[PDB]
Amino acid sequence: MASRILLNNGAKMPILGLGTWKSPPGQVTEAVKVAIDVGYRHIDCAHVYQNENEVGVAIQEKLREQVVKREELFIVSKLWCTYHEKGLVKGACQKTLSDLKLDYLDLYLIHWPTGFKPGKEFFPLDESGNVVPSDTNILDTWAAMEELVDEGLVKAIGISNFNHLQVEMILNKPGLKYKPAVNQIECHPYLTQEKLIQYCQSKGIVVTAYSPLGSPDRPWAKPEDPSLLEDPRIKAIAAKHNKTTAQVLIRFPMQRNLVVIPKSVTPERIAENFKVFDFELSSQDMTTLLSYNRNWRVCAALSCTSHKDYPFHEEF
Ligand SMILES: NC(=O)c1ccc[n+]([C@@H]2O[C@H](COP(=O)([O-])OP(=O)(O)OC[C@H]3O[C@@H](n4cnc5c(N)ncnc54)[C@H](OP(=O)(O)O)[C@@H]3O)[C@@H](O)[C@H]2O)c1
Ligand SMILES: O=C(O)COc1cc(F)ccc1C(=O)NCc1cccc([N+](=O)[O-])c1
Ligand SMILES: O=C(O)COc1cc(F)ccc1C(=O)NCc1cccc([N+](=O)[O-])c1
Repeated sequence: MASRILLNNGAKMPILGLGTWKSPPGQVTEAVKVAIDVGYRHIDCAHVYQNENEVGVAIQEKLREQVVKREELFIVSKLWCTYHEKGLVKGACQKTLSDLKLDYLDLYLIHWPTGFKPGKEFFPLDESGNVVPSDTNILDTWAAMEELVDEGLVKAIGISNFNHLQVEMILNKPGLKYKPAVNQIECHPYLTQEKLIQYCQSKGIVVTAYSPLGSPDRPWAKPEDPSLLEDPRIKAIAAKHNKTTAQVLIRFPMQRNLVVIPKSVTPERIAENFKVFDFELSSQDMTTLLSYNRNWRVCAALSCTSHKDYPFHEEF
């Protein structure tokens, strides 16, 4: 399969990237170095992950070593919720650029549609534990993102965790200058996202699947929870193809025309997870994997469920 997908800004994006949420700061530099050595050309980052400085050390060292050229890398980061204000967006992007030791990002996403009160705390709370919103709306934040393209800080802009009505709100924005290039959403066999994916693809927006292995290291995992990597039905498809369960879980979104960003800090898994370009799942395999949907969503925050822009009350 071709390694890159064409975005609606005219640039090509590698369909396989390395995730970095939860990658410890003392391990992520070597994880990213190994990833680049074994062929990864796309790294998914965020300020809220608190490890961009260490990701940046790896990127810079591989550029200095001339393992890769900057134009061959596709570096993604995200604007955190406490920076949705007009006057804060550029500085938030600049801090990410400084930490990653880059002069531009290939793609910068609104991380969540929910804006929060600015300040030091990433989740400002009231005394009952509700997140404290900011009055900013998704359209003014979008205008601020467009300015970053026009200032040369980012080559593409997009969104993450937007439901179809929130995507539509931007597409219908008066005076829209740049369409979102990407919507990055949770997607795996237990949360297959058909409706939102078809909506986005019909509008020319590329979808990136996050948590493709079900995020088994998420901090709120419970022992009894569903496990994609241990599902015997997925293991059987993997065995039939002489691949690992993770390799099937990564190839699955690729064949839906999605980008996919599995996370690992384990060098042998980083290399394993990249070995997915030389086998195909049949149409029957694909439909069988889709049949496992249970609307099982792993990534959301209870503190945000009354925010006016909370994305997951809508069906899709
Ligand atoms: N936009 C958003 O709101 C958002 C939300 C969630 C995630 N994301 C992005 O998506 C990335 C991926 O999602 P995620 O981190 O939630 O989880 P994930 O990629 O679904 O799963 C990561 C977990 O799978 C393990 N793993 C990786 N390869 C494996 C293999 N071959 N065999 C067995 N276990 C394997 C990792 O272990 P080891 O690391 O110990 O090897 C880790 O515990 C994130 O890191 C982040 O970049 C974005
Ligand atoms: O958001 C991510 O990329 C992964 O999840 C997190 C990563 C972090 F470093 C810290 C927190 C989270 C987390 O709780 N993420 C979930 C989340 C965030 C913001 C808004 C909402 N919401 O439901 O509106 C949900
Ligand atoms: O709520 C958070 O901040 C992170 O997510 C959890 C934290 C926990 F301590 C326990 C469970 C979760 C959890 O299930 N999170 C995923 C989730 C899916 C769908 C809806 C919600 N919600 O909060 O409305 C949350």
